[PDB]
Amino acid sequence: GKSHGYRSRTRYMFQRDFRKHGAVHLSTYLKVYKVGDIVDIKANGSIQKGMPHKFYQGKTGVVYNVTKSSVGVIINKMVGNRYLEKRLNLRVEHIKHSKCRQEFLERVKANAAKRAEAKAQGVAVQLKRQPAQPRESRIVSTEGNVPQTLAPVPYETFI
Amino acid sequence: GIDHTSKQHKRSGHRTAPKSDNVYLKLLVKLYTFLARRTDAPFNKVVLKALFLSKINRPPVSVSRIARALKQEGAANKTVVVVGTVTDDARIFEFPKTTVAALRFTAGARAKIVKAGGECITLDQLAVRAPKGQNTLILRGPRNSREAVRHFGMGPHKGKAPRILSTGRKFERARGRRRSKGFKV
Amino acid sequence: AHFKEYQVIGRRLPTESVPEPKLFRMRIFASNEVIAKSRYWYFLQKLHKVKKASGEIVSINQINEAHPTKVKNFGVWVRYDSRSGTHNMYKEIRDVSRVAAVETLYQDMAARHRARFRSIHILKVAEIEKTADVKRQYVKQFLTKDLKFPLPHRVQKSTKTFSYKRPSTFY
Amino acid sequence: VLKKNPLKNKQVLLRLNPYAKVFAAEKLGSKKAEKTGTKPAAVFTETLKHD
Amino acid sequence: AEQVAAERAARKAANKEKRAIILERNAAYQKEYETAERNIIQAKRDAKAAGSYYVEAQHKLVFVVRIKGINKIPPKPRKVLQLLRLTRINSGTFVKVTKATLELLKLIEPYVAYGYPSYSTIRQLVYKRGFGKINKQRVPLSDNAIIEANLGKYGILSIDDLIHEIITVGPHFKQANNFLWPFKLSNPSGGWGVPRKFKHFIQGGSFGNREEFINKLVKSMN
Amino acid sequence: AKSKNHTAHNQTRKAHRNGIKKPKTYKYPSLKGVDPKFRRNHKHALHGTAKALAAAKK
RNA sequence: GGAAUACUGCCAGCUGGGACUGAGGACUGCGACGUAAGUCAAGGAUGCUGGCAUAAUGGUUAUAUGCCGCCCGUCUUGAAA
RNA sequence: AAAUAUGUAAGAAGUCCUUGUUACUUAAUUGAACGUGGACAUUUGAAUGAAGAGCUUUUAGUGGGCCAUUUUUGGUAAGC
Ligand SMILES: [Mg+2]
Ligand SMILES: [Mg+2]
Ligand SMILES: [Mg+2]
Ligand SMILES: [Mg+2]
Ligand SMILES: [Mg+2]
Ligand SMILES: [Mg+2]
Ligand SMILES: [Mg+2]
Ligand SMILES: [Mg+2]
Ligand SMILES: [Mg+2]
Ligand SMILES: [Mg+2]
Ligand SMILES: [Mg+2]
Ligand SMILES: [Mg+2]
Ligand SMILES: [Mg+2]
Ligand SMILES: [Mg+2]
Ligand SMILES: [Mg+2]
Ligand SMILES: [Mg+2]
Ligand SMILES: [Mg+2]
Repeated sequence: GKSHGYRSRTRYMFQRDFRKHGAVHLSTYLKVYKVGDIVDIKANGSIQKGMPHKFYQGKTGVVYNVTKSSVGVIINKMVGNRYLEKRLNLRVEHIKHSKCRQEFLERVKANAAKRAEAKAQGVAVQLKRQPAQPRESRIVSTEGNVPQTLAPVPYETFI
Repeated sequence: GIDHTSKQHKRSGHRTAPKSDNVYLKLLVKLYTFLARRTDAPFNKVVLKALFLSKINRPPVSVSRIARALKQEGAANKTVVVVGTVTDDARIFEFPKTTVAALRFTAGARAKIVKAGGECITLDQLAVRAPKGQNTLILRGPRNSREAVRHFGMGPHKGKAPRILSTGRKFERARGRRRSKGFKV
Repeated sequence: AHFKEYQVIGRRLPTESVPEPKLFRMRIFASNEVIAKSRYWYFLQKLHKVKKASGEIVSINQINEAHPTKVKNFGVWVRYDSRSGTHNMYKEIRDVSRVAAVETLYQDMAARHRARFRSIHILKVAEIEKTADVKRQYVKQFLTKDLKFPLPHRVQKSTKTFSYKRPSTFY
Repeated sequence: VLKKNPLKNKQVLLRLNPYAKVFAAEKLGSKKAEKTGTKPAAVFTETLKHD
Repeated sequence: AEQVAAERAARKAANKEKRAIILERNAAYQKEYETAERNIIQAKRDAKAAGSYYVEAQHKLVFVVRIKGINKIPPKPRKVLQLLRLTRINSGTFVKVTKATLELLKLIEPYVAYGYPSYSTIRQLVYKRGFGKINKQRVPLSDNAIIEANLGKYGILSIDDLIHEIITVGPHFKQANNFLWPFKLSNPSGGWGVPRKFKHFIQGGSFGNREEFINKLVKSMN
Repeated sequence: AKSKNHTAHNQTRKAHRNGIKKPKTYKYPSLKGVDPKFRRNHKHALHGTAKALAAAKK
């Protein structure tokens, strides 16, 4: 018959790494999680307690609860045609801080500093990001760079 | 052909021109559609849309609700406006000297208001007193207090009132409702 | 189509590690400039590590024939793909311009080997400046002294459906 | 009630654009450019004519 | 209160002042257009004289025309066409060129013909098929007061102001381009020039980026 | 008589008819599943805060 | 060395022929030409003329001709079967 | 170790400054959470589009499917 257990099809997913087996380093336990932090979920196969289900591997959530060895995480899951919120109790070995939020935070800090320094001058702040613009005109010299002509090559066997 | 991004020929879904064929109500909506077209005050549009409403969307407003609304700071001399029925409440013992404009007053509500010394007013008298709705206070009754809304969204772990005729022991208090009989909900 | 020859010069995009890249040039036979730039990027991707996103085109210029009313003999070296493999061919074409020579080359390849434009590479085309270096008989027979030939069996095209006398094919 | 095309109907062209009258007056559609006698470099010509 | 002469004369005087403003603006636009084109031509000539190569700036503006019907479209290109407002065959829209819009065009390549529009075809498009979106209604432009009332916040007063904002991709290109209703072109008057539309232009078909030949196609379709 | 066993054909079209709307986010999400020791402290802290604010703006 | 011409493109350059349409129904708007009066091709056709005034146009109907058209209802993935 | 698909983020429910409550926590005004007052507004924080956005009740029919390009299993294969 068919087989859909809890860790079905998780062979390579919960495999450890190459040359990174063994005990986990102490920085994962020394990290501090507060309610509202944005975290990434990646299960550690050597820690069988407090594991996330295979659906949440590679998912990003928000902390809502802090306990002795674990963190409560909220994930939005697509079921049918809408999302439901799911509350996960994960040990901190399967959790790391997300870096997207902190990049946006440092952008906000630099943006506010730029706005504040330009507030005393009024110099058209230009605080929005822009996409990659089409490149402007340029002059390409041939001093030491006289153009070299290329031609297609004939067929050869090469074995 | 057009790659339509929205449904074609769909109605707005909002009730204009109320379903009632009460001729006095039609006169009232004629007056207030004139006022809402030509006075640019948001009060007239709000009360026109309220005049369109159905009965369950016009719950009665009690005189206790009116007194509680008049107890707000700076709202003591405002004209209370109820597009609907005003019922009274014997749970209050003192009532202020307000002016209340409404579609209908019960006998107890009208007696309570005129005994406290205020007055009961129809919406067209409200229109000639405050054409732009000056110094008015619109009150709405509780929509989600009906008996029918108890059953809306019935399901597991909802706490949402089974549709049932008889109540008591042995009417839906067994398997599915306690842990001793299978499971609880 | 009716071909034009273009020089296309392009390069890799400049970086801080290396400003002034090496400016590669090609001669492309193409119907228009859009196709010319597409073929430039195709062949440069065959040759060097670059593509359109990481490179740029600094120049494209049409090259006119220098003497478009002188009769030349061209040698053409071609790479092409058959249904079974890849082959090199040398052909030679008597014509008045390089673009006319490559047009009749593409016609001849499609006629004789069913080779389509996507299957042909022009390795090179070059004027054979001296006779007796012409090595194909089908063009060498036009290089004899005081050449003249008739045109037997002239077929004269009528404008009317009915003719009132038997036609003549004299010429 | 009816969309009259500019680029015909010079009346609606002059209604939309007052500059069209003086554009036609100085004939800016056919504007003669100033002649310049500059010549490309020998490196450009030999690169163009290179085999 | 005669009220048929006094405020009528005042309105006429205000109209003459607005027309004078539009006239001097259009003179300035024409002068800067011709200065830009002569400067580009002369820069190319000077680079050739110096022995260098003038690489002109990449195009900032494309015109995109839907070439395929509405049946049998995959969902991601269908969504991108809807977001570019090409919901009908022979519908056209101007697009500002950035990395984001370039990736959109790469998504919808086999259903559009696009390229770089010139001043003449932009002017003919806006003059002949020029419709503004005023409270979700498609209104023929036909007068400068419409453009005054709907785009006058961002300095745009006339149809040539709108044309200038489109061709020189200005700070309110997004607002002006969204104000313009999508252009409803016909089929081309001389045909498509190919036996078969749905190959790339490079392969002898019709879709993709024909760079400067979009002017010929759009003028035959307009 | 055999039949079709399973397919997900037409299912994403059905979901996308009036489908994949995002959940509503609110200020103050619910506190259920949070540590009961924390909640027990939190109720007393909020009661004391309410008394302090009432005495301040009495 | 000095031109010409091709090709490509632009003109708010000029001009001839053909076809289909004429919605709206006092005025109001934006313009153009004029010092002005006013005029105009400027928010949708008017002017001039002829024949007939009747089965002539037209309608209906039978027929002929060109091209097209399988039997309905039903179950069904699928019906002219 | 790709390509294609896939989670999150791109602000006012944000960021910073100062300091009240608690029976929690700490060696400890240490912290945690929730709080009072102030500052930063239209380039308020990428693009494009929005055709309105959000919410609810109730009920029909349906729950035999088949076909094409590409991915793909059994089978020599099949209009399997
Ligand atoms: Mg792994
Ligand atoms: Mg265990
Ligand atoms: Mg119309
Ligand atoms: Mg024709
Ligand atoms: Mg064809
Ligand atoms: Mg079934
Ligand atoms: Mg089974
Ligand atoms: Mg010409
Ligand atoms: Mg008859
Ligand atoms: Mg007849
Ligand atoms: Mg008849
Ligand atoms: Mg018959
Ligand atoms: Mg017949
Ligand atoms: Mg037949
Ligand atoms: Mg059957
Ligand atoms: Mg159902
Ligand atoms: Mg069912």
